[PDB]
Amino acid sequence: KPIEIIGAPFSKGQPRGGVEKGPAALRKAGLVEKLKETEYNVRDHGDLAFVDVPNDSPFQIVKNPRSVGKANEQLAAVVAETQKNGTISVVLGGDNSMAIGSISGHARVHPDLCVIWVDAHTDINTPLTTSSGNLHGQPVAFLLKELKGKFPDVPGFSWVTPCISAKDIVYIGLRDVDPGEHYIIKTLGIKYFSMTEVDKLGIGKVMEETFSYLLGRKKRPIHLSFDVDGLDPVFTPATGTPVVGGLSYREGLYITEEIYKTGLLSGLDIMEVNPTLGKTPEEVTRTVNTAVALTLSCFGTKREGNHKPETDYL
Amino acid sequence: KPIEIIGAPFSKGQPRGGVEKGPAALRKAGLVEKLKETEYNVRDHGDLAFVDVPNDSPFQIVKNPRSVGKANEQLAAVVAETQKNGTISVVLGGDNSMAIGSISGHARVHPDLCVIWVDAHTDINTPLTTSSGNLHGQPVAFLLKELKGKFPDVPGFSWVTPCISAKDIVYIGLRDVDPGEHYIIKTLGIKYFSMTEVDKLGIGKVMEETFSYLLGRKKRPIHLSFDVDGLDPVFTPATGTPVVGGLSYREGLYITEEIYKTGLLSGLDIMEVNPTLGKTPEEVTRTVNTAVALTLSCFGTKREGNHKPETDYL
Amino acid sequence: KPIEIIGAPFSKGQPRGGVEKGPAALRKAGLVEKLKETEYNVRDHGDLAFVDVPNDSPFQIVKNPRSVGKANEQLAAVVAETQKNGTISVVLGGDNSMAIGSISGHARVHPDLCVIWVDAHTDINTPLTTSSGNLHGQPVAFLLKELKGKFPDVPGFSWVTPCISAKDIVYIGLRDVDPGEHYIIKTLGIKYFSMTEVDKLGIGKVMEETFSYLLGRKKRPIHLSFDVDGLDPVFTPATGTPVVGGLSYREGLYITEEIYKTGLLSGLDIMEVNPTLGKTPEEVTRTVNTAVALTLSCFGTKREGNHKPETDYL
Ligand SMILES: [Mn+2]
Ligand SMILES: [Mn+2]
Ligand SMILES: [Mn+2]
Repeated sequence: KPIEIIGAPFSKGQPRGGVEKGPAALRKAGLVEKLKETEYNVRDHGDLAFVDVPNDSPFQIVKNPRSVGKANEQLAAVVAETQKNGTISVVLGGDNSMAIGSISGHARVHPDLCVIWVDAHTDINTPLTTSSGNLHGQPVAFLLKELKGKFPDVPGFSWVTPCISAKDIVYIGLRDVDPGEHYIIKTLGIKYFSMTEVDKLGIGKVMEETFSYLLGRKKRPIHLSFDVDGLDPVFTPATGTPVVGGLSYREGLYITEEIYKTGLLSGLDIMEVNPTLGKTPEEVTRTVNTAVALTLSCFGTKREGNHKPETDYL
Repeated sequence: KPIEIIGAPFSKGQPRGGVEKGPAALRKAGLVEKLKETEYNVRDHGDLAFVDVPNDSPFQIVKNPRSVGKANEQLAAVVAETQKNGTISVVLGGDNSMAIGSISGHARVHPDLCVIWVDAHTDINTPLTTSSGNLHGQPVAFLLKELKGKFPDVPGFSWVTPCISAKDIVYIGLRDVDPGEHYIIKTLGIKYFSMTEVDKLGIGKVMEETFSYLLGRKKRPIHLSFDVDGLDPVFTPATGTPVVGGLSYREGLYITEEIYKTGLLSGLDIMEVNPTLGKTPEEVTRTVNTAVALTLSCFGTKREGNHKPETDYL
Repeated sequence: KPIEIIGAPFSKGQPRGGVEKGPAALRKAGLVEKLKETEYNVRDHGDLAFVDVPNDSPFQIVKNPRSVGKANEQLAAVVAETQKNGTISVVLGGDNSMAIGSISGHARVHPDLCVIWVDAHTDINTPLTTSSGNLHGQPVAFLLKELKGKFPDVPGFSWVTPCISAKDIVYIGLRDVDPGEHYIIKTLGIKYFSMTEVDKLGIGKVMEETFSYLLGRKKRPIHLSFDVDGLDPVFTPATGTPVVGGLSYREGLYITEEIYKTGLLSGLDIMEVNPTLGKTPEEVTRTVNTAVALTLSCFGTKREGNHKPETDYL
């Protein structure tokens, strides 16, 4: 199956900028080139051009509503289009807000998808529960069917229609959840593996169960949304909300490695890589590089080594 | 149950000072404030005033006997008093020597308690086996019943009466044990989980077994003595005896998270945080902060998130 | 059984030097002294004197053929000699090329030995598959019977005779394998435990299976070839090819600890410690020290503590 890289240089989902430079940093680290060398066809769609909506008045507490909604609508169109053509979409964020566009668009072509959310956060706050109107913490609230009508309509999101139910999303790496968000995941009965579960079961058992839970009765498309802050700050320091005690570089690669095994990866999001937040040039280099590794792992690169079939090396 | 923070700014249990500043650093990092925000009532008893015993002649090899004995006696009184009033005591050390006072005072009210000792060391040297008279390495030797009369009487400890048996203490994180101490833990048949066992079983199984061993037949009060050096020096660098290959920040939090689960925590010691040993300001900040996290974890803070009951967030 | 330390200050197996200083650094860190304090007799054979072969023309792509061959031949003689006298050989490299000499010499006396290869690389490239003639990446290619005659004769290795079969070597910590090398280990059906397997099973299960696979039917001599780059660069930074996501200090000691348990250790190689590659003096100190720890672990030092038998400490 061919791959379609799509850049989403957007940051209105959070206060300070920097995230819009994410895709540039990743491309500059030779993401696309390195991708080409695998058993997958690669096409770089380029970066979407986002327009700043004038006089974007804060909807109550929610900030930059119309811009984020506009951007997400434009993305969902592009995503759905490539998906329609039978390609796997790889979105380079950008902040978590863009996960609305990515998942939606993906759903229009594959309504039976499942989402595996690797993040240190749940990002399931609604316009009513947000302690800050920052939309990077609400993407999942806009997608859940069970949350339809549980919060007022936000200017710019009229086009969005809840495309997934609680029984279709699995969180991995949770370690910074708000009281409201915890009430939500508990009440709705969502399957999650926070750091304590990973500690208790080991990354192996976690993946073993997320799969039997999601791909139990019927094998369906997997949409992996990967927030770089799911790994410990010692690995991915250049992000907006780093939290200590995260997943290790090894754990991060084991996850993507098992995702490739299933052969059901349909959509991938590499979000939150903010190049201006790195304390030193090395910190940024470390962050960008680890993101690249995670992506390559998703598409065949294994740590035991690779090699072309039918070719004799001896 | 209410909480009673007690400061033990003592350091005579080891050569160089710095440890007496531990409680100041912890309070200064907002320990008490952060504690207040949980489902527990918090009362800060302040710092005990320790008097330096004049002409404290070294008892053979043991150094500062009368001072440490005096201090520990005073502490045990205070601990026992608060315990008597039905509160959970949280002692802020101070060096490991203060563990005598804390556990004793705790025992007077709850003689059926069990001690879980998270440390990189056993600290079970007796006056006869100590390679240095430093009392921070002998606390457990003064509490064990099976060691009663195995060593001469030390000036200042006449008030002490062995309160626990080998069958009531579990060590976690051992990785720097003296030949003598190893002979003692082996001969006495004490249950311990050194680093190799943690590697072999995983922190999960470790906790699972410490519990069935201790809380097997009857559920009793748990006294947690936590030496900051139980975690790797990359996490808690500001301490007297850091040893490489220790418990991770995640393993450290998993332990305390399981302790809270039992709902049997009755006494807690946060020892050995030495602010002057940090190579850089950041190193100290890291050490103090991780201690705070461990304490909050003991009292309800979970990594999956929290939230008040009866409150509707939607 | 007595121990015989043998120094192999050689570096012609790779481009830049530094590796020849490894044995000096290790001795200087008190390796031999610390060894003496265990339940093993220690004899330091000193460092072999290697002669530089004049006009060593590059055999096609392979560089420094006659020198490495000469060096390895001389080493094999010394190894075999001490082995012959019933002693355990401990070689201090030096780059991985010297693994040919060590293993061969060892086999002449114990032809039924098994090789446990802890490394981040397979080092199984043949003169035909090497992307660089550097011989530190080909040691295992010269020892495998299944690769006999699969590549031309290299000047200087006429004395070598394949001494092990694919069913006798187990790799641990693989994470930087060339396509050719992966074709080779796959086609030949070699047992390996790359980082993904370590992540999936835990170091415990890894050792549990390497043993039943190797020491299944008959207990035979174990030859442990330990490349310092098998551990994460945060532990052993001074080496030629560090790779992120390696084994931890704990995992490294757990392995050596289980090796001692079997009581079948017959030969040990501590390779690749390059003192000039350390970014700071501390980085070198860290590297050197961790190697020393690994060695001591192999010979009885346990993290739970040790103590002499028949001696009463109470
Ligand atoms: Mn996040
Ligand atoms: Mn300690
Ligand atoms: Mn290597």
